[PDB]
Amino acid sequence: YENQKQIANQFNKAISQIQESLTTTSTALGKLQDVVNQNAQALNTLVKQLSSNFGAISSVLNDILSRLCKVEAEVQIDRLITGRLQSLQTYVTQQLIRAAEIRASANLAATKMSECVLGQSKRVDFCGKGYHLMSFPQAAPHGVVFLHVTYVPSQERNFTTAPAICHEGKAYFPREGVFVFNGTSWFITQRNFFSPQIITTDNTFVSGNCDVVIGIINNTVYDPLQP
Amino acid sequence: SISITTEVMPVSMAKTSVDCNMYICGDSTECANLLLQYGSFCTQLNRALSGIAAEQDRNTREVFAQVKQMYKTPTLKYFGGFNFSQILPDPLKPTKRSFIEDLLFNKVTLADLICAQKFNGLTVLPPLLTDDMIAAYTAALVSGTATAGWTFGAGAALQIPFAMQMAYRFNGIGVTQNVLYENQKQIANQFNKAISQIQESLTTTSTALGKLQDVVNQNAQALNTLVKQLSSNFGAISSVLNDILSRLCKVEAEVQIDRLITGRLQSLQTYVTQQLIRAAEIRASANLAATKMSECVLGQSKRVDFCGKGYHLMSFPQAAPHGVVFL
Amino acid sequence: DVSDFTDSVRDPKTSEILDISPCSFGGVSVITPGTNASSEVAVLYQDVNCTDVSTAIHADQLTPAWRIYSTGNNVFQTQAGCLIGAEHVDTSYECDIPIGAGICASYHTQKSIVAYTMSLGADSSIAYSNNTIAIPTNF
Ligand SMILES: *[C@@H]1O[C@H](CO)[C@@H](O)[C@H](O)[C@H]1NC(C)=O
Ligand SMILES: *[C@@H]1O[C@H](CO)[C@@H](O)[C@H](O)[C@H]1NC(C)=O
Ligand SMILES: *[C@@H]1O[C@H](CO)[C@@H](O)[C@H](O)[C@H]1NC(C)=O
Ligand SMILES: *[C@@H]1O[C@H](CO)[C@@H](O)[C@H](O)[C@H]1NC(C)=O
Ligand SMILES: *[C@@H]1O[C@H](CO)[C@@H](O)[C@H](O)[C@H]1NC(C)=O
Ligand SMILES: *[C@@H]1O[C@H](CO)[C@@H](O)[C@H](O)[C@H]1NC(C)=O
Ligand SMILES: *[C@@H]1O[C@H](CO)[C@@H](O)[C@H](O)[C@H]1NC(C)=O
Ligand SMILES: *[C@@H]1O[C@H](CO)[C@@H](O)[C@H](O)[C@H]1NC(C)=O
Repeated sequence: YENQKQIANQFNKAISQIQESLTTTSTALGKLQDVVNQNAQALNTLVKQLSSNFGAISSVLNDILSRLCKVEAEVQIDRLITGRLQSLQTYVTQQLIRAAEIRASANLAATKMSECVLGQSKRVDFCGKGYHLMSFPQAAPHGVVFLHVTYVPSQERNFTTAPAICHEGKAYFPREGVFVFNGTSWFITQRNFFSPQIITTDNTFVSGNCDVVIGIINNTVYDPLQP
Repeated sequence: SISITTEVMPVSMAKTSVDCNMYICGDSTECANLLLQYGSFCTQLNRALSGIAAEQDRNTREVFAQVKQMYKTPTLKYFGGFNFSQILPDPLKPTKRSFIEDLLFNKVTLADLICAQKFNGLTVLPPLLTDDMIAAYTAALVSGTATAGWTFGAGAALQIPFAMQMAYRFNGIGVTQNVLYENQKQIANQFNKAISQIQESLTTTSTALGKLQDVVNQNAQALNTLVKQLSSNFGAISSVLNDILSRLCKVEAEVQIDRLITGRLQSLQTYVTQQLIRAAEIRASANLAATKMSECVLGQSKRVDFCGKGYHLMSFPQAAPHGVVFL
Repeated sequence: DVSDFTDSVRDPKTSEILDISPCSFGGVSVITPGTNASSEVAVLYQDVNCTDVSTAIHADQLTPAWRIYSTGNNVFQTQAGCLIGAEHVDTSYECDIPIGAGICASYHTQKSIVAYTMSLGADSSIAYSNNTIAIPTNF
């Protein structure tokens, strides 16, 4: 809510960049053309294989029947029949294997649509690079295209940190966050973003004395009391 | 208690190519002429085998190459009582692998049998990524995990001390931060003890890497079966192609040669079909290995029994012959 | 042999023993930029030691166009085999045409085919200290 319009501008800018990248000629959709090419090559190979004679006198079935007798023509025809049968068997076996691979890809696409479009996922790199926020589906020829939006941290800074502090012989641990040293005093921040807060009793909890923790520093803890 | 458990997953298999003309008709001109009548059958197996080889290279690359910069191993292998020396390369020893990787590379044995394959057109091509490159990738991943934590997977690396990283990883499983800091040295001792037990178990002779030897054995058996099947006559007068051409006339010799041609063609077709099915299984295993590396080495997972028995804290990759080993 | 291929034969005159072996060795690979840009190629003889390549190919009985790919100043020896027709360079780039065993080839700069060792990635180093942290400030 502090910087909503900056996030909106970045969203619009990234949509425009995606549009610009898709507009120019590229090979980003190369996985979808390779399906089309392979099926076309297989069917053309079946058409081309009909010109083999398979050891017979000719590949034309009507020339073996025009100059041969029944006993001697059946022997020549059976070779062509066997060759074409085993060619067609090779085609159907290759199609079955390719169909299995396509089915595995479609199962992954279905679970990705279920877990990243209808919700938010905490699995790492399942739906893009960064922390997943939300995602959009688009249709493509024989396929789907997912647009994932992600939060990317940037502009890192160095700080001096401590595991705990103790005030009066009682160790204080942070609830969510880490203790940091800006250079003057000690604050508590969240990990992903830098927003320093004053050390207070509500965002820390007490556990034991400060003689067992390795690397504990001494400091003061504000309490919301003293009116 | 802190327990370290190992998981072995295959990634790739051997890439092979077959010369059709020298497998079927070895140095015979007449058999070459009769083989051209069977049009566009030998060019259909080379395409499949080339696809398999490219798939193997893609499997290895897109499992192991997951970081966009390479991290130098630190000079100090002791991060707050945790001893990382057994899973990182040793500067003084001139090998470019860790100690556990050296144990892993000795428990799988990769090897007139190869010469007969070579003489009949059966060739095995080397992998694109050598073992030193994979060792460099795993060393970079372990160094980035030890020095940066969970942040370098989702972007640039952010430095954090190791104790604070373990504190966050205890928060992730429902235990507060103080439990780590009260008894940090006990946890460090248990970590070192479990690493030593893993080392001791890998040292002795066992069959923990049995899933990786079975890939090697099956490919060797298939190639030896192709070599052995050349001695069948397939119903012809002889299995030697040069004895049918020494005592028969053209019309009666082509009939005998065509049976051998058909038998060898269908034998080679059986080989390529079996290779395609085995390649599909290897690809599924490599996809699982890639998602396990993504979700358990670059982060922390809350899925039950996805990355071991217990509540997951962190994980380390190691290279193995044609595979990966997760701790 | 086990493949029903005769390998040793006795001379009917001198009663000596002679070994017959195939006059075709293993695989030959051709590396090409593509016949839309130029017409030169590189040739890889895998699993052949390049000291004795001319024995394995019998280049004495080939065309003179085949002899210029048998020896020269462009001889390189990789773990795959012997590569002839490409110039070795010491810099490392991204892989374009994967030869194998860590060696890739490309068409660089008048242009020529070059062979190099593939680059794993950018080199970076982060310092480990036990009392400092890095926190993002923007996104
Ligand atoms: C943080 O400190 C380390 C060590 O002092 C230094 O190498 C690094 O460049 C610093 N980074 C920033 C952003 O100041
Ligand atoms: C923390 O230190 C930074 C160092 O530049 C300073 O700008 C900031 O004002 C400090 N915060 C305080 C004093 O509350
Ligand atoms: C950090 O390391 C330095 C040098 O090794 C040491 O003097 C210091 O006590 C350490 N701080 C800890 C462990 O909190
Ligand atoms: C913080 O101050 C107290 C004063 O009672 C001292 O006992 C303790 O050692 C100090 N902690 C340090 C210097 O880390
Ligand atoms: C780490 O372990 C090795 C043996 O695995 C040992 O030689 C070395 O001293 C250890 N490092 C320590 C105790 O700092
Ligand atoms: C001919 O064959 C005989 C074998 O009986 C052999 O001893 C002899 O050397 C051969 N050559 C001549 C020139 O006789
Ligand atoms: C080539 O031969 C030399 C010795 O003649 C040997 O050291 C080297 O390993 C051989 N190369 C290959 C690739 O076998
Ligand atoms: C983050 O960087 C952008 C650069 O476009 C800048 O406009 C913005 O103010 C920065 N964020 C903060 C909180 O300063």
